[PDB]
Amino acid sequence: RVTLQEAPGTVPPGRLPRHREVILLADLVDVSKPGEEVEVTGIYKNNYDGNLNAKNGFPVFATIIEANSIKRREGNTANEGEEGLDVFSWTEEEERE
Amino acid sequence: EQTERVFQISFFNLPTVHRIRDIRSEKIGSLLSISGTVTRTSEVRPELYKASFTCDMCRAIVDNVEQSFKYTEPTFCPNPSCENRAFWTLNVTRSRFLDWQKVRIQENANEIPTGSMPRTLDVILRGDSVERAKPGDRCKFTGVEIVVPDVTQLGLPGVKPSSNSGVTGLRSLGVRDLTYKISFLACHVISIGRDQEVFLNSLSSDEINELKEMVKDEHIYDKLVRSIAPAVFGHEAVKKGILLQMLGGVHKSTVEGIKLRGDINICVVGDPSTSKSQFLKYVVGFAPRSVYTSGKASSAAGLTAAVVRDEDYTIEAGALMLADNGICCIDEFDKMDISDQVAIHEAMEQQTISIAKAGIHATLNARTSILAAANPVGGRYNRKLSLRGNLNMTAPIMSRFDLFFVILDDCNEKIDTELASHIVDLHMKIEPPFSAEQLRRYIKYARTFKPILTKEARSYLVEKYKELRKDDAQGFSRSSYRITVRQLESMIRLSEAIARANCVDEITPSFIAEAYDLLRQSIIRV
Amino acid sequence: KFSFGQATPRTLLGIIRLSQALAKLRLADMVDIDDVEEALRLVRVSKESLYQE
Amino acid sequence: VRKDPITKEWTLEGGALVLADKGVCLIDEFDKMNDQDRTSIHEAMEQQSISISKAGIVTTLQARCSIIAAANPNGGRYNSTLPLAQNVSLTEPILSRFDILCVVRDLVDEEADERLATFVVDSHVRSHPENLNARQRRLQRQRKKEEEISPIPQELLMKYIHYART
Amino acid sequence: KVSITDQDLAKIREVAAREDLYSLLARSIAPSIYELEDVKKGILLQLFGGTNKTFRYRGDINILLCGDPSTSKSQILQYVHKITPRGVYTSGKGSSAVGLTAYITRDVDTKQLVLESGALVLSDGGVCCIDEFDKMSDSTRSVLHEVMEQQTISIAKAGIITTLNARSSILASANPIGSRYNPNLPVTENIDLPPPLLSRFDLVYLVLDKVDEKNDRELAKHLTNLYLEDKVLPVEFLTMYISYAKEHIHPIITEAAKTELVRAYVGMRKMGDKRITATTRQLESMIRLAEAHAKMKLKNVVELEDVQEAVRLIRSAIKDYATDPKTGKIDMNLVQTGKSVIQRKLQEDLSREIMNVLKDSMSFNELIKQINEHSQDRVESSDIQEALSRLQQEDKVIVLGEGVRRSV
Ligand SMILES: Nc1ncnc2c1ncn2[C@@H]1O[C@H](COP(=O)(O)OP(=O)(O)OP(O)(O)=S)[C@@H](O)[C@H]1O
Ligand SMILES: [Mg+2]
Ligand SMILES: [Zn+2]
Repeated sequence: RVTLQEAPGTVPPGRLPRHREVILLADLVDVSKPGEEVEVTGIYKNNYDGNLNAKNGFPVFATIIEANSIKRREGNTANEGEEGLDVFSWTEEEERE
Repeated sequence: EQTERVFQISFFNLPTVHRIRDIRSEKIGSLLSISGTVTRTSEVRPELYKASFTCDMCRAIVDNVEQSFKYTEPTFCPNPSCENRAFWTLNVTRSRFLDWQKVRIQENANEIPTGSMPRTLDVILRGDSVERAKPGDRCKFTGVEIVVPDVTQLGLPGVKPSSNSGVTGLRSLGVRDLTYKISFLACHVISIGRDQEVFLNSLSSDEINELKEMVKDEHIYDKLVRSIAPAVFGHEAVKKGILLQMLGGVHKSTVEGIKLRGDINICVVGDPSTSKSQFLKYVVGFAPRSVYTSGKASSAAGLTAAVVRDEDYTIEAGALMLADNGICCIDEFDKMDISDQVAIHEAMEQQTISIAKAGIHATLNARTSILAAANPVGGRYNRKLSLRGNLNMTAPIMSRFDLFFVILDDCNEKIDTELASHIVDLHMKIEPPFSAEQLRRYIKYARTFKPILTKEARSYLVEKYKELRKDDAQGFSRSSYRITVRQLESMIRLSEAIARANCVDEITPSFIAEAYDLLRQSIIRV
Repeated sequence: KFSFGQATPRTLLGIIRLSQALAKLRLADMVDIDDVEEALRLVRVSKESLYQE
Repeated sequence: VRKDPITKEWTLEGGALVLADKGVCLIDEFDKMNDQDRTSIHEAMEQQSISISKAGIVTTLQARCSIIAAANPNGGRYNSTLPLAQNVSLTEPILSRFDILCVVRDLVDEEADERLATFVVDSHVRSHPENLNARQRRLQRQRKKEEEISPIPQELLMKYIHYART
Repeated sequence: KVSITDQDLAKIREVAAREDLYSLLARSIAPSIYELEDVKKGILLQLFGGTNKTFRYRGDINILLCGDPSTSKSQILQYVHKITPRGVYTSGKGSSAVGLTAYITRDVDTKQLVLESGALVLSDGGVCCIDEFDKMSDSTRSVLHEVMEQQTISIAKAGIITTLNARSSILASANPIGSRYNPNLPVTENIDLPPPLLSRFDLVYLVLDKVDEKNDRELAKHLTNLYLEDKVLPVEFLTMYISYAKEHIHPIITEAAKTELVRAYVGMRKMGDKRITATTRQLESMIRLAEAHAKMKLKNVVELEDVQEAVRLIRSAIKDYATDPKTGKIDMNLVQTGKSVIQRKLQEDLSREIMNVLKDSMSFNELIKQINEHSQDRVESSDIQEALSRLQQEDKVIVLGEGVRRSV
């Protein structure tokens, strides 16, 4: 269960950053080191918890992202327009070239 | 795929506006217009609105179960063969959810009686009115005022009651008491404190006429220069520089990913009696997304950024960041120390602030144009020395400033007469050829232009840069000191800004000659 | 020589309160020349103590 | 090291030289960092391992970084008449780590100035935002612009470098 | 609570029609304090202030009370605080009662992010009487710069970004360094306050208690009157008369006043014109004192007489807080001309010295050896390295770290 936080680059200046918890299931664990910046594709589900309802006093639910893929964008923030989960991954034709 | 539409009636423009102090429990269930300064906003969580349960056996669907402050669920199954009094499985897909945000507003500063602490309130925002009240902004909420019970006492499937006058005796309560808390429920909130075609289509025809008169004008450039900061007498060169600053250049990005700066930085160095702070105040009060700050470093966060431990680390936004995509009017640029100047060397050229302090590491964005105002060393400007001598700034930071404007209060008996007549004249009442609201739309229209360099413009630009470097050559080894390739990029930026002033999409060699004059006048100061 | 002396309104208030205390020790309304002479002598001696040796 | 706010014990978290492990760490304005901050990369730049023994946490992290640092000579201008040690505030222990030390001089040559100005103006024209569907037409335009200056495409250069490294 | 009227309007007309209204108000400001005639006058004008012109123009009076430590520097502060409707007495050094600046606090109870306003804000229209202005921290000195310049306090902390309207009046009173104020030394060298902060005050009165038996006899007799006291003046009517004048009266400046003012400024400047006497900030402040004097007496028109009254006040203040050959730049800059000549001589002496030496280089100690010994008198050491900074900027000499230093 990795905890995404809004990137300081995309946070509006002077505002507090929002954050959502992200569940990494099998084969996705240990793929995002702490402090790195990543792009998470996944289902945006919500589950009911009594603690949140008690705290806020309204029938409010807690949301969470079940990650389906992760691409790290830390250290390649100028690499927009590229395709794939790994910009540096090469196909067989690329290796032949 | 029918999608039921839930409506939200919004009432606004109430005859009277209440306040946090004027809250009374006798107004519960009534429309108010509470106004206060927001200090904290929660996340946009989805709250259950119209639940739809499916019982665990016989799969019967209980639907449109209205929800109270609790997690109320149906008690009985419509099918007369299902045994279910506490067992259901909510259908999340079928249920209807609503955006829910809780803002923590407080009393306005001017409404707080002396000594008394401000009174706070918790205002619930639902639907489209979510995220419309940012912290710090004074908003004028309006909606029903309700009272929120303690749902812990009411009993919840996942928690237990936790330990001022609480009533009791309810069937669902038993022996525990119930306490109530007043909380506003806002239905409408307002704060009280781009291609060319896209911009044009968003402008009314009457404004389109005024803009058409400007763009077709012959002396539009000089009129704009004279219309910048009308309350300041003289200083046409500084007015022109400030005008070119707002237009800016083109923030180009090359194929290799390297970003080329498009913002123009000005430094108005002048004697202590001059009108530097007036220019800075006009710019901060006119240009959108602009801030005013001094070199005294008021806040703990510097001009750029800082990390503060929470009793984890978080980033405090500095002055150079709050003015992103705008103008950062820095005052007293000399007062801020040399150990502070090294922080903005990157923020003024690469336009990013890179922080790696402790567990936090980010490359923050500062796409700002700096309008500094530095007093010369020794208080009064000394014309016997070059601009380098009169300023404590070093070469790396002095080369990042596009324009240097030197303004002096020469002891002229006549000039003081016009100055005094002007200041006293203003305090008594300046006729600008373009009013502020009228000029703002012209600047917005001109910013949509992205001028390009013609073929002869490139040759003229290269020749002018060669002349600049030839005239700046110093030393036996011919080592340029004041003029680097940053000056060539500065000529390009000023040419683009000038072409935007004339609202022309092509850069002519006349514009490059004018930009060369603007740079030359800032370095021939000997 | 040391500037820690320039008699100040506060020295007058201290003199008045010292004289009041001295009379307060000796019956009532004893504040006369006899009391103020002792009070000023004490004040001057204390000032001279700062200039000892 | 930090005290974990939830479990309340000391835990170790990496910094720039760990987030850049088996990569590159870029230090702009090298000469302007504090000396007691600049000396902290002596071990990780030669031994390539960060040794931490604070708050009862005795461990040696691994940081196989490759520092690329941009400096600035004393006084803002590189004085060619003085040795290297007299132009920088850095000392021998940190100057010996750098395998290649490139000295950049900003001289005045009319031919060189002309060529550099021509290149810069051409690059500014090329990078202008106003310069068979949308996607592959845009890709074709990007390749057309790239082929002018870079003999090998950048999107292939990154993969080439990664393949050679790994 | 154990703790506006037509007749009130008649009383206002009665007091306003009095010829001696100005002196009467001056006396009523600080009845228990003797002398200090002009200080009470300036404080009275501060209570009214200039017209709040809109279209930003301050339209307010900022007064600093310097001089050697003065009990009145505090007594008259409490008096004016009691007199002014709004505002709050605050100590700059301590700031125990009020923090003097708006900062976010966690109120503990519910641990919420409550924003509490400082002393500056909440005193709009009122006078925020500062005390111990010299010993206040640098961080709050920057806040004072912002409030007197920008008129608003902007906060960006804990996700809250906002600007708070201050619109306050500053009446500070700072004790000097050392045992007592030294009249011979300039005000900057005695008060320990940055020149930009000192130049922001319209009227800065140097309240001194210099020794002389002639004045001391009368002062001590008046003091003994106070001792014997305890064992016409509108004492309280003025605290609402000021509000009535602030609301009902909106002074407007006329053309004769315009000509008189322009003339006054040009005259002040020419008094000395190489040096630089007055500045446009002082011109705008005079525009403020004349407006305040018209606001008082309930005439709502800035007639000619108020102009030279304010000019006299400004000229007396300048003659007080500036040196004997009144400069008007030492207050705006620690480096005075009689000081600036020292650096301009040292820089060239250093240039020529290093030149004749190469005829090569040395660290700081050797440079001191040939400067303070025989080149001139025993001058201060840091001035030499300060002029070395100007020489570095001119690129005449190069400093090789902590040690030697040569010329290119
Ligand atoms: N050309 C001018 N036109 C209008 N007002 C001027 C002009 N020159 C000076 N002033 C006035 O002079 C006063 C002081 O100018 P400022 O803009 O405050 O400069 P400054 O901030 O005082 O300079 P320093 O070095 O920070 S003290 C203001 O009231 C200005 O309106
Ligand atoms: Mg200023
Ligand atoms: Zn059922």
